[PDB]
Amino acid sequence: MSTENRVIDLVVDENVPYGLLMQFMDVDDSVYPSTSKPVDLTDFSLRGSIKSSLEDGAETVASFTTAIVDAAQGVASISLPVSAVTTIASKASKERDRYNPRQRLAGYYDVIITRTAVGSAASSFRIMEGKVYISDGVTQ
Amino acid sequence: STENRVIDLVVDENVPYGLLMQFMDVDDSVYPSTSKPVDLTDFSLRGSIKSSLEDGAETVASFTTAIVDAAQGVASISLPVSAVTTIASKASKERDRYNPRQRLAGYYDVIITRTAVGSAASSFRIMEGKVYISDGVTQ
Amino acid sequence: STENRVIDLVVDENVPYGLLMQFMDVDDSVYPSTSKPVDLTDFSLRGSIKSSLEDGAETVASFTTAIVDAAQGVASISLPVSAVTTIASKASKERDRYNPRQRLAGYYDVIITRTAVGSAASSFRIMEGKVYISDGVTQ
Amino acid sequence: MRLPDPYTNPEYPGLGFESVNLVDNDPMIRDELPNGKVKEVKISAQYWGINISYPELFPDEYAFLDSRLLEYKRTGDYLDVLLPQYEAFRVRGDTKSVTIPAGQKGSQIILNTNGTLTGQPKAGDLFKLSTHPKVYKITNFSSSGNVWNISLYPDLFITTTGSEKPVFNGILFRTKLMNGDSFGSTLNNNGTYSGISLSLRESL
Amino acid sequence: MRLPDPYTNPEYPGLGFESVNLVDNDPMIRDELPNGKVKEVKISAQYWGINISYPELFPDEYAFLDSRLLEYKRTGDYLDVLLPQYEAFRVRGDTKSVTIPAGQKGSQIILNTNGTLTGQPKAGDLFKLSTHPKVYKITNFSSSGNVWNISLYPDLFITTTGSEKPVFNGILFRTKLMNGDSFGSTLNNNGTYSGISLSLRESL
Amino acid sequence: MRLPDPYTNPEYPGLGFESVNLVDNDPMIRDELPNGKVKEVKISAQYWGINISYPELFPDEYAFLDSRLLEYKRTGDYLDVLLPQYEAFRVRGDTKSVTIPAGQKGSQIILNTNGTLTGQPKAGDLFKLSTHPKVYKITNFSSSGNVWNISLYPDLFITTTGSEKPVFNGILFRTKLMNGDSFGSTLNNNGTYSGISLSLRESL
Amino acid sequence: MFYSLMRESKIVIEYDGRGYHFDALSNYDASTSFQEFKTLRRTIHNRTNYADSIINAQDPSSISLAINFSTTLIESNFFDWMGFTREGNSLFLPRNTPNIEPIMFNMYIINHNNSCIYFENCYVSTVDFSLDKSIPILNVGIESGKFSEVSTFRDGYTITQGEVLPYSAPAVYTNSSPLPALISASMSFQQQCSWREDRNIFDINKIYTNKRAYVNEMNASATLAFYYVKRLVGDKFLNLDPETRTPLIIKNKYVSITFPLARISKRLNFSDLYQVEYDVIPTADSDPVEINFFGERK
Amino acid sequence: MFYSLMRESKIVIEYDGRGYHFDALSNYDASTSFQEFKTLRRTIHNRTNYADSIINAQDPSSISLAINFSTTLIESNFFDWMGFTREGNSLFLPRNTPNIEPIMFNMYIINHNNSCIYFENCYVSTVDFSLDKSIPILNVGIESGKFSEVSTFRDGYTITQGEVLPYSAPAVYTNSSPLPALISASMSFQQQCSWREDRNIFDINKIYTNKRAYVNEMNASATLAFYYVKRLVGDKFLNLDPETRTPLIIKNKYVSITFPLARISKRLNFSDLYQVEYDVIPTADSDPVEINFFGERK
Repeated sequence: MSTENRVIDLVVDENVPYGLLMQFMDVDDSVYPSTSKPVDLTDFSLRGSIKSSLEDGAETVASFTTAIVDAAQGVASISLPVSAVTTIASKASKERDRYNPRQRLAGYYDVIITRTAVGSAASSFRIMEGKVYISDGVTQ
Repeated sequence: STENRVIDLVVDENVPYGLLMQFMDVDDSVYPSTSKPVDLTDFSLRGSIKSSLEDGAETVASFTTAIVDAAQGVASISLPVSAVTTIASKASKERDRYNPRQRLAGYYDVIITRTAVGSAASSFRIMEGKVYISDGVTQ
Repeated sequence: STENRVIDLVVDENVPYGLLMQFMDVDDSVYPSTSKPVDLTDFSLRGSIKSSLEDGAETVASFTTAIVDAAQGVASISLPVSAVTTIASKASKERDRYNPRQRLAGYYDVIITRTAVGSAASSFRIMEGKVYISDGVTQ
Repeated sequence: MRLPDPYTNPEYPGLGFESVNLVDNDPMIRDELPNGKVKEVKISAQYWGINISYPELFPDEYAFLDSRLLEYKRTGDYLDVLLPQYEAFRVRGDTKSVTIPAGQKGSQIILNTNGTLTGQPKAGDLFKLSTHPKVYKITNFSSSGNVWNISLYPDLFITTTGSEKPVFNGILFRTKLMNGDSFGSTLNNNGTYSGISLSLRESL
Repeated sequence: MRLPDPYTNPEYPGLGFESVNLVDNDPMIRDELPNGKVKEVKISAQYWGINISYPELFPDEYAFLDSRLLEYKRTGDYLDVLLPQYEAFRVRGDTKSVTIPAGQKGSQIILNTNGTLTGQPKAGDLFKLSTHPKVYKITNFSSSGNVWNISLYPDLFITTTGSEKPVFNGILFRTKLMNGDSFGSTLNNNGTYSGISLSLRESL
Repeated sequence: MRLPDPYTNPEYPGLGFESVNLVDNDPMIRDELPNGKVKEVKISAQYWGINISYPELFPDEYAFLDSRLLEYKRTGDYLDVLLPQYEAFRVRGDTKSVTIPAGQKGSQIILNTNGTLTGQPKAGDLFKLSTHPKVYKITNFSSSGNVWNISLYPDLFITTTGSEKPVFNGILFRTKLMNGDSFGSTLNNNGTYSGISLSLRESL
Repeated sequence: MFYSLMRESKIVIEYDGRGYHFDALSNYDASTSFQEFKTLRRTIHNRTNYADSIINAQDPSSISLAINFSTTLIESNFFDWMGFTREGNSLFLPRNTPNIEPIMFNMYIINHNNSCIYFENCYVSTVDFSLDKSIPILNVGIESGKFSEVSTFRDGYTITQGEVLPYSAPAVYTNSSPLPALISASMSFQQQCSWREDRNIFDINKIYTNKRAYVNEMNASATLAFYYVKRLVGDKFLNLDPETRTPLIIKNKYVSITFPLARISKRLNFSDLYQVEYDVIPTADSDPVEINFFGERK
Repeated sequence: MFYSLMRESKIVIEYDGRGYHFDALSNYDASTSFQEFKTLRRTIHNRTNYADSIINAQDPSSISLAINFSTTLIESNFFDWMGFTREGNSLFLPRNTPNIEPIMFNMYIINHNNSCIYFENCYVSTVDFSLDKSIPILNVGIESGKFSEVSTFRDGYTITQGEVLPYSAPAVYTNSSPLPALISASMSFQQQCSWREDRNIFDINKIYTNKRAYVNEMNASATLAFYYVKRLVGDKFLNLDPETRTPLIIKNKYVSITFPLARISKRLNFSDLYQVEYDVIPTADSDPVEINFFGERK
């Protein structure tokens, strides 16, 4: 669980604006089971990006247009428009997944949350990572 | 030291690193969960990272240590973003076929020490292992 | 039970070493074994670290015995950081199989002794094994 | 006195209930009318009954246990027990600054925490007044800010005098043994006392 | 008050009825003459007896069930029991425009449905009046136009006043929990409660 | 007279106690008032009941055991029974220089050891006076210097005359064999005797 | 049409909303079945020949996986899911079982053409591996409550097992004194749960699937096989007497199972070359059993 | 160090203070083990995971020897020790079991470097050999109560088995009329004793070893396999009817087991060539069963 915990995969659907809804919540388990409270997300900015490969020279195929829908309650949203989805689909590998032919590899992604504030606690964390896949479509 | 307690640190690229310890001695013979946070007053931990596990190795980075809470037992081992960038520059490029995000940077240790008047050197090693860099794309 | 005198010591490079022996006398006549500690009177411990068992082997270092809290039986064996450096200097360049940080530095054994407590020199070996240096990174 | 258990004596893990039976004993004048209606009148006091079963006890653990039980039989006092399934510490805080207004009888009770307690006692948990040794059982809970309205299965044996303090943790049943007259322990060739069990019964 | 079942509370699947036992209790004085003729005499009423069995119960399921049972024993209410096998919906419509002629004290209900009800009740189903809690079983049913001729096993416990309304669906047994004088449940060392049984009796 | 055990007679290993049963027999008159208060009354004495079970016995083992039992029944003596689990030697020394103040008729022995005894007795051990055959169990022990405060389960069956001497080790139960009215043992076709049980009672 | 080949499959375990695709899988075995209630109502009126069988429950599935050790140590999550407490890369056997119910997770067995079998309410009930002169492999055994066929699924693109760890000879120690003439060290860990069948009359005319279970016990065990070797006449260290408490460790270059205090029973076989067999279990008051997972360079 | 090879061993049986070294031993098998009392005290307070196991008894050992026939006939002592009465070189099955307890003896399994395993309180519980078209060999089965490791031992330098007897074809007779078409004559003799466990509370905290046993029964049995052969139509001598009493003898050039009166049950198998199988036991009032041991020249 060194890195296994903060990694999930996203599959953006072609010809559809992709929007992922996130809900931060401070869950307390060590002290006592079944205790969870939302994280006050004021001043907790988000930013993410997608690249084709992990090399030093990599192409920025897209970038999430993150937004904090609710300042309190720890609700945030990372989303990208239809043009970004089309760019990802065009700039994706032609090798199809065998177990799911509609999915093809697009690239890698990360999400960093920057809690810049007046208090000298301008920390940064990488809360997400993984691979980005494109699911082909025909309805156009 | 603790040869059986080796843990490999993972530092994210483009992100300042932070790791916090808790020195908290226990005695559960009287009753389970009898743990008292150790006073860390006049304790100063320090460490380093070197490329190879031998003499003459080139130092990669030194952790910016601190004592967050004295007498509460919460120490912190950390280093800023520029040091992480230096580690990423110095890290090897033998990427694994199935963990293409992690590269080996070097080996690390940190030593806690007592600098109390009326006492002597009490250096002791508490961490040991390797430093792995996780690649990043969002910069 | 039987005998377990053979235990291997892993000392850390660049860090002073100190071991704390809680001497004890367990007896299993009664089902809850008696926790009576031995009483440390007229007791001295001696231990040298010598590379290999062959005769004439050079003395790599020598343990420094400390006797504290004689009533409850505990005792301490230690050696300064300079002794640690002298040990690490003569250690072999081949590393242990299970840990790529340890290197065989020599052999050791500590010998308890009663000096005319009853007009008898009742000295017998306590423990034994191999001493392993663990290469550090901090210095 | 206190019945030994792994909480009081952790060095004896053999002590501790292998299975505990918490029975409800409310005598009632039940009458089955010829028209189909069942009429029952509660007159006799209710009392919790505790049936404790012990696992294989080694000779030293049984020596401690029967020493404590024989001290009970000798000095003649009551024997307190602490059921561990009801030891979920769901209410933090100190209850000295909690006032229970006087003149309250029946199942319902009203107590004012004055903004001191943290945690909500859910239904099914135990409850006990500071003065009287009776042990109740919360059946429903409803709070309006600081004031708490608790409904207890057995009606309050004594009317609150305005000084009784709530006890939401560490509740002990003031019980009496019911197996004392003929209490035998068998020793096996394996070296353990097998089938040790107690039939306790709350007194008053 | 409704007994918890996996209709209202499906989050506790252990609260389902592992096996129900609908007992027909109609005490009679039966005498057998030497001439081979057996003679019976009926005075007392007939009451439906329901016996519920339960599987091993987790702490939360037992907590909910015990809280409900203690609430029952506190308020002295009447447990309502729903049998799924008797919940086949045949008669549908409004039961307010149907009229029952008064003065019917036998073992047979004659009602004019006034064409407001669709379907027909089947023999062996459960039938109940809206003004009395006793539950009846339809032993025979003949329909001649809009007037229905429903035959019931228990003799009508009330004389119809003309305001009663037949109830065919959603019928509950207004039971009272027997064996509550000594009610308990043993908690095993694995955390599950075992040995829980509800002997209920229809206290109309 | 001593009951044959594999201490005195190890050549007959079948004479060992396969399972002992130390029964606490203290008859009391227990009455439960309707107000929930259980009340007890004690008049009769407490007697330790010992039940011995045996495995299959070879002809020589049974011959020895039967000869001893018939010698008992002939001379009308008292069988002495030794329990190995109660033979832990804690208190060692001379019990003749220790003094017990007279007039002690309660359930507690205060004795001045006069520094002649090493070690301390443990709770739950077996204790006995030198002038009476009744066997006591130590329920509590507090030592303040040389004077010991030993607490015993059975109330002192004698009033100390000042000449009694405490006995901690080598304690035997002066039992009398019950169920001797119909005492037998079946001999199987394979030559071994089976079905031998000794129900002994402490006849002080 | 589409046939389903075992070699063309992918097993993904769904826990906490993340897919753990367990690559480096040597072999897996699974089966699905249903429970029936078949009664024959032969009467004096009609001595019938046709039974009254209705399918009313899903028999719990027993899935067994054989997984090679890997450099990313995803396989230690099986110890993590089975109940062991975690500190760093070492797994402790807790003194007491933490919770009444086990840790439940879902599992997918993916195949080509959107074909899948969805096992739900699974728990890890057995994990055992033999440290021997062949490549170590841990056979895990999980039990499911409900199986289903689904079109879309969860596929662990990122969370996957790395390269298999190179072979390294096992060695068992007492403190630091090696035990000579090792043959095969087999370790076994279990979470002996039990299904709580709550099939009731409200499930009549419906298919019932087991959902909840409770832990009867957890344990750690090891069977050690040696050659009967003695160094002295009347030796004290190596003999057949039982050892009530002795510190033992079955060590490898990549894994080390530690018994702080062990109860050893010995068994001698007069075979072609005499072999002694140990039966190692932790004692009553022993400290938690350790299981370290070293990826590379310890 | 010193390994222990089965081929480099010597089995000496100690009876009456004399060592009977049983050479001409084809193969032997033995095992030693201990009995444990392992209970898990899971309580509502602490649902523990660590058992309470104590070793308190030695499981009785089951040693099996396969011994070739020899010219000095030391192997007949196994019949002698198992309970048969002796007259000359012939062993009788007594009408009644002589004593309640069997004949106890100790056994050593010697090996190089003063290594030994000492089985004590042994008794011969089974002896069976098959007279067939292969070299006859009698597999004896003894049960021990206590096993131990000793430094010095007893070695039978003089009392030893001679050269193995040459093969000779078996033949079964009725009086003096041969029975045709023999396949395999298997003889079985047993002393079905039982251990009398007397583990009591005085043995707590000690290892218990079985010491005394009693004889449930002795018996002599033989299973004869023939080919279904008939010489006449409706033959009377050779058929499938049971024979309540008939004198039988399974004879060889070096051994002859005699049943003065036998109870024969027949069983026909419709195999490739029809085979009948006998089940020969002595009758109720039959004279003692004979077992003659001819070394050479009868």
